[PDB]
Amino acid sequence: PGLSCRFYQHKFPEVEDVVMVNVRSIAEMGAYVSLLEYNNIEGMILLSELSRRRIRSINKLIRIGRNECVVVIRVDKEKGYIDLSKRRVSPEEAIKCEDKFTKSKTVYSILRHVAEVLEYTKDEQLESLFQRTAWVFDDKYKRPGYGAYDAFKHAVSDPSILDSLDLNEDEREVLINNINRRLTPQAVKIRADIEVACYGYEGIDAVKEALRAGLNCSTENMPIKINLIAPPRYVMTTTTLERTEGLSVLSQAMAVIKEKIEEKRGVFNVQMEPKVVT
Amino acid sequence: AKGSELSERIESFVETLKRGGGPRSSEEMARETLGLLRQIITDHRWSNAGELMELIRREGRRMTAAQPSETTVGNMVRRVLKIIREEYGRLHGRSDESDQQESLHKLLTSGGLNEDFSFHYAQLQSNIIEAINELLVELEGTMENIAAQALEHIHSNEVIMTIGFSRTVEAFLKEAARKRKFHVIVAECAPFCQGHEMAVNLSKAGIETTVMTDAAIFAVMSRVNKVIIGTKTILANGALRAVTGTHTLALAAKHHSTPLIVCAPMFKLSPQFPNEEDSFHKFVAPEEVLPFTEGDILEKVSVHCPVFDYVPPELITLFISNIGGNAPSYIYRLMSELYHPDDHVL
Amino acid sequence: GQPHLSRQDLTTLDVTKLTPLSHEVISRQATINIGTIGHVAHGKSTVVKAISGVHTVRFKNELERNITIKLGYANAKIYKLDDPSCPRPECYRSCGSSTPDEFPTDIPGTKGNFKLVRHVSFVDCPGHDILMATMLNGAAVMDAALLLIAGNESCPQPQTSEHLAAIEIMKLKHILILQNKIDLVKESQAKEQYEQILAFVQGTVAEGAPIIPISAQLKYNIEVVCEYIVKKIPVPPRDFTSEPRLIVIRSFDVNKPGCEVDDLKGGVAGGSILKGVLKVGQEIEVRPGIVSKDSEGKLMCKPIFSKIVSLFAEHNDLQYAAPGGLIGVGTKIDPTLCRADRMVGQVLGAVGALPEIFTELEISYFLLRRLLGVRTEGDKKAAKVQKLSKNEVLMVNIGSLSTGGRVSAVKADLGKIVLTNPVCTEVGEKIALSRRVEKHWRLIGWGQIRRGVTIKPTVD
Amino acid sequence: EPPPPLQAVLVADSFDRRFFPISKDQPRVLLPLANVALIDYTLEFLTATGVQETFVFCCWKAAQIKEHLLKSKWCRPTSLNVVRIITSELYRSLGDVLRDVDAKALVRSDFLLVYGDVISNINITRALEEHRLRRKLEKNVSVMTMIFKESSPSHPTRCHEDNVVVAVDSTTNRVLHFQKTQGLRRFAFPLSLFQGSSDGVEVRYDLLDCHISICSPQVAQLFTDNFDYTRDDFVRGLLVNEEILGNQIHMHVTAKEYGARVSNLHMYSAVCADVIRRWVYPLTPEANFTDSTTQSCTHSRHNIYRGPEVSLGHGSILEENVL
Repeated sequence: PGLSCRFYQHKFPEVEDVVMVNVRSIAEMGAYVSLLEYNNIEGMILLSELSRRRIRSINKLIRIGRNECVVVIRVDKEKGYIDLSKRRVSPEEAIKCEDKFTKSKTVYSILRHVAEVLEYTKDEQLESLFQRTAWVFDDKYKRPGYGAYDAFKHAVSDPSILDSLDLNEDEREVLINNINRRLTPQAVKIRADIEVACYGYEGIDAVKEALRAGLNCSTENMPIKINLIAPPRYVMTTTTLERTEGLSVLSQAMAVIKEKIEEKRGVFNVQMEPKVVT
Repeated sequence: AKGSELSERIESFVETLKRGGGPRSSEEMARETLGLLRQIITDHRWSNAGELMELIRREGRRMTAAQPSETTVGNMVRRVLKIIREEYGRLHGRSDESDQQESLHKLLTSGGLNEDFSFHYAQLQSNIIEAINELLVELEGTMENIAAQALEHIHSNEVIMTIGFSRTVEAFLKEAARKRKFHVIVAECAPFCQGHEMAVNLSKAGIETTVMTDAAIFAVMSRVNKVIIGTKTILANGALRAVTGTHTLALAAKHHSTPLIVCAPMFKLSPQFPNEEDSFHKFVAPEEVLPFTEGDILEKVSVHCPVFDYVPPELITLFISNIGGNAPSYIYRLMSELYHPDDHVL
Repeated sequence: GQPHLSRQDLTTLDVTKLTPLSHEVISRQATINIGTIGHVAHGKSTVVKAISGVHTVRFKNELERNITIKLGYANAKIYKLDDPSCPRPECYRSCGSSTPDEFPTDIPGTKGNFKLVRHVSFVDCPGHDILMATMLNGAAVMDAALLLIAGNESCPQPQTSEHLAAIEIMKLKHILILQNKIDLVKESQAKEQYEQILAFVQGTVAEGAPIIPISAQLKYNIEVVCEYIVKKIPVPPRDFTSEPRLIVIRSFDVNKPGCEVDDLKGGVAGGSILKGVLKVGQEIEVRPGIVSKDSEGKLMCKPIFSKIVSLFAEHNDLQYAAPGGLIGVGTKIDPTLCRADRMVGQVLGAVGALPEIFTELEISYFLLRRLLGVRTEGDKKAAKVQKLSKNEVLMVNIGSLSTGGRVSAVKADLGKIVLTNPVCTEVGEKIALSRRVEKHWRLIGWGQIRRGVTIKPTVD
Repeated sequence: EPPPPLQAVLVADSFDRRFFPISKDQPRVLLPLANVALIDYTLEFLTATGVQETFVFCCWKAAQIKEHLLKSKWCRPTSLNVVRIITSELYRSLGDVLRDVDAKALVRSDFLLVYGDVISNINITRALEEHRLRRKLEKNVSVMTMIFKESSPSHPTRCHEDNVVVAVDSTTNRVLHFQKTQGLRRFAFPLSLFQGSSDGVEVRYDLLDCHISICSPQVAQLFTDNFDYTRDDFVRGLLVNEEILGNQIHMHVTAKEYGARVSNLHMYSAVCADVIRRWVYPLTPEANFTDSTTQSCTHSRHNIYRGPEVSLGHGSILEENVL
């Protein structure tokens, strides 16, 4: 149901700590927002701390319902006042905050789905689950947010991390299932279209030899497949969970094919460069 | 990488401006121009603010000459130029700004200005990019800000007349219709009968709407309480470059003393006065007015199809923008705090 | 390479011993050509279908080019029953080319296994391109004929005179007449039709020819046709000793879309063999090969050198190919050059044993003046053949080698023809001419290649 | 399987003497219409319609055409339309050009066939989509889609030389009969048109020939097969020989867009008058679509375009439609 929990261990942020907020209301002193990473606690983006230049209306830069990256400038745990500034947030800090929030939200979604599977009904159960799994990694790596996501990524390919936890059998099984379902990297297909033709005496033999020479430049974990589209146009297709080295390997496979075919007095051309096909 | 992509994107933008433009709105035009100028600032190599301003002006001249009737591109170029000037003056030790930039009696009496953009500051680029990002953020909400003032200008059972299809006016009316009941009369704005679409959308929102040709504007104006229109450009004296037939509507409203409200955002304000330049109207092919199937009759008949109409400021009652309501007599001030006089002619 | 047929061995092969009646060659491929000079809607295709069964064609293109010009071939094996008890012509039987050399009798002819006798190929064209295909070059296009007259109509039909004129111009001495569609014909009607036929062919080449009445649809008296093929048709003389030559008629790209690299094949070129024997693994040259233009637009030709990967005759696989049918040479040429019949009009032969490549010809033409065997109904000028004019596109048909040509100059009877594409030929060869009268190409004369502009084949 | 980038075959030679003796010293495609060469108009139309590769075939005065093209806007590296110039002295007709196209295997999919004297602002995307859909539904049946413009028979842009009458199956926009009405007073239509379609056999005389075609490579294949073939010969032969080969020709009619061919001086005058009066917008004299510094002008009232450094004498009157 309405189960919610803080993304991190500490209940309140600190000064000079970029956080993600959601604008909820407009007031006189500033914009009343909710801190997304801290179970939607109230905060205020000050009107003075909104822009370096003079600003006439708060609605010029603030829209209700839009997420923002703001730096905390004042915390009062007693009164419950958190003051946020948008002027002091650098674009690089905004990108870092966005990435951290994305990772933390992924971890929170995984844990919330686990709790829903376990039919958890109270926020205390979710807090305990966060205590057992996520915050243990967070304070083991001394990196809030990043540590839990990195440890979860270390799973799937290595479930040996998820045995020191004090989870139950059902908890461990559901956590493993959810992490593998929502965190396993997918496979992207890289495709290129080339032209190979030999007008010499060798003919089809030269083209076949060059195609096989470029075909043997395939890593065991990454297959390379070459098929005829319609002569002299052929297609090279590969499927790899990770893309950059696949593009590179198709690139110098094309290079070696071109070298071999031009060695045998052939003609080579590239119709379409390697590209990730959906 | 940098140049090979930036020049290609500039060429694509210029070519799109020259031939067509697609379904792109004014907000999209401004956003794309701002992105282009931001990438020009980031990628191109400029030592001081003077070189950057010269390069921006050089690109803006081409972008404007691509399609003179699209004034949003020039408005955004001049806004970026003013932003560069403001940032440089802030880093050059001039304390308050946006007042000494404009010629003023008080400034003239108590001194003056001696501009010099030769100095180099390493933090200029970051400040300029931050200002451009703020401008884009403001663009993302200008339409909502305009629409939020709907209930302050419409009363119960009011008859509102509009011409053409304006997305800003459509959002304004739809926001007003949530809490109020009123009757809208839309002129079709021939030959491009966009008003028809404007009447369909307003009909989908439950607003009692009526369609009529541009010939019935004066006949129906006697029973119209308010006129709400969009615009393509707001000139430096408060005049309008609106769709064709808007001058007739404004005259009809002035005859009956019906208020005329222009719902236009801030980026549509252009510092160009309507002196002349012979580049005001945009004459599309006469196929829209007289079909090609007319025959030999077309070899001795001069057919003209202007798209835009010039509305003098005397016929305009109020301007509703993202910053609120203003009279046409205050537009000059909105010029001075948005554009620099030295940047009027790119 | 296929079972139940006579073994072919290159090592145990001699060109001099080869004859058109050789059992090894006949067992796999046809050796003689019998063109069927008939007409559509009269059983021209039905007769061939009944004689040779139904073909499937090993390789076919998705688009058929020059369907009204293509010289179609149909192979048929004719066998004789060795048992003297079985009466003729029931001992003679026609069947397909995929049958084994011997099969047991399927009739109560008191035992006796059938034995292969001959293998024939039917040169059938949808029109009359046969006429100028074989009318002066001669070569080995065919050595027999099958003149077909239907029975429902009365001889001579307006579609018969052109057939007889064709039979005369081809200089064919061996013609067999098959009266088709006589099943729904009374005996008196058939007798009077035969009388009209003999009156029409009186004083012509078809004087001493059989008038055999057959029914193609019901397969009646086909054995008589086989018997007269065996006996009346003599064995043609063929030259198996010279260097092989093949005129390319078809061309296929056999690689299906989405095939593996190891499954790629070369270009299969179908064609007709004139003189010689082709062997698997033999080096071959195709001329003019790749024809291209310079930057300024100057023609240049690079002959294509390759090796014979395999040989096909309809559904049979061969080791050596001899004249007398449509042979498909599968080679090592890239499929790009041999896709969608793009190599038609080229000569494939032994290396260094090919004629010269010509771009223009200077021919001594004798122009015909009325279309051969045409009834001039109403419009007297329709059948008249106008004189050659400048910038007129004809159809030069050197044997089975078809090529266009624009007449550039005519002095008295020496016409210069600028071919659309360079072709391989030799000075002094007999060529023919055609002109687009309406919806068709019709023969209008013939000539000799007095001179011609040749192009030097560049070799890298 | 996305189709390859759209290609165009531009024929820079008219292969006739319709502009004699003006063509003795200047190719037709280089004649200035409103101070802009005709080939520039055709290249601008091709680039605007979305053509990425253009093959310009020049035979007569090919050196001048190449020299003009190399300095043009479309031979710059920044152009999205790559112009490749093919020249040969053995070109005598459009049939030769298409036979060479087939021999070089230049085109793999549907391409645009236009002459170098076609002035148009037509967007071919709709017609191209219809052509591709027709070829997908019926495999290798429809081979060509001609572009026509609705017009009255009395319009000045309809000379008697190029006037055509088309019998069309209106249900599928399929051309059943195509005829030229030059020197005729009574148009004859064979009854064979009224064989299958018992409802729509519309006889249209209101179609102006834009001389723009969307052609599959089968067009080049058929031109190679029938070596005696201009485009009109191809159309007539295809319509007559529909029994032997099941090929078809369809048509697309545009009403809101302009398209014409400058094939004679009368058509030149008509097209120039239409261009000056903005009938081919946005190809207007002030738009400077050629991106040349010497061909820029300002558009005042009454369609009066004035260039830079133009001196007007006192008392001079420019009435209307003056560039």
